[PDB]
Amino acid sequence: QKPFDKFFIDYIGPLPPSQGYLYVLVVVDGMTGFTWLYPTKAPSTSATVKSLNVLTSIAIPKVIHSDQGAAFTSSTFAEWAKERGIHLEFSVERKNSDIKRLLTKLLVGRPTKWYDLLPVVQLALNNTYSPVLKYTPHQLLFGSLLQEIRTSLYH
Amino acid sequence: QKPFDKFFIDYIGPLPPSQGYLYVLVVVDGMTGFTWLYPTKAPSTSATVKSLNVLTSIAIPKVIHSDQGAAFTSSTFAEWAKERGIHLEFSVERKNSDIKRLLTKLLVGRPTKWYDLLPVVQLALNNTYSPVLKYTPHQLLFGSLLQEIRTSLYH
Ligand SMILES: [Mg+2]
Ligand SMILES: [Mg+2]
Repeated sequence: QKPFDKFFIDYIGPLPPSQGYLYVLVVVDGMTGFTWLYPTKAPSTSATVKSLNVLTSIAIPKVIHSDQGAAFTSSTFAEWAKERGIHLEFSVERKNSDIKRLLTKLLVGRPTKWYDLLPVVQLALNNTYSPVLKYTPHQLLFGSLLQEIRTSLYH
Repeated sequence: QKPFDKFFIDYIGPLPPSQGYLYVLVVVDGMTGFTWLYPTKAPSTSATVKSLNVLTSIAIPKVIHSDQGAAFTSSTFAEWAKERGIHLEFSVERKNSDIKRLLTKLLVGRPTKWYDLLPVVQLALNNTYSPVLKYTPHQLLFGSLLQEIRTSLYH
């Protein structure tokens, strides 16, 4: 019902090494579909916690939903969530597919440069319209590269 | 005139080591007074760039204002800003004083634990009223621990 009520989280990667980064932590807000992308060296509990402490400095989600990935099912992650009163669920898929498709296209001719281009992927994702919705994720949350990205998202 | 038009940035630290973190990058939005706090190991250009890439994934500021700190005056930082079309200025002070005062009080009895408490400092800062303004920074941006913090901010 509210932004920041529920996060859906997942790892994408590995990608070609880029400034030592190999993975992207994907966080999708349930209500708005707003996506945060965090580059990490590993798909680990500690990188997940690092990124999510940054995000939860804005607001604390009631629920976090993920898959059974090792980053998410550790007792360290469980402890972190319990300390904050966060309910963890395990088992938006369209959103995650979109992101993967975006990343693949952007690697072409420049595989080591994805870290630098990452902020523009996120900007693109949050300022593009979904098939059935009338507003962008950015609008819902706050009340050439860009062209190529929009190609993948709109076609 | 707009949120994300201008950032004011600065380093606070060093603080007692906490999960390997020694410093806090402080980013204050000019229009809303909204503050982001990023923990770093060093007051460096690379930690500044890492944190600001995360933030500029939301929107790209027109201007960034800082002091003459080495993190900010390097040609690496200058290059990063020019690539994004960001105008750098060198030479809110009340805001930064508030934060320092907050951090000092929170160290007492628990100096190594500041990293874990950092998100609550930011939450507190953005969801507290300023002396002359009618809205919190959070409201402007989005359209016991907490009690102790509010003590420092309101007294
Ligand atoms: Mg997965
Ligand atoms: Mg300074």
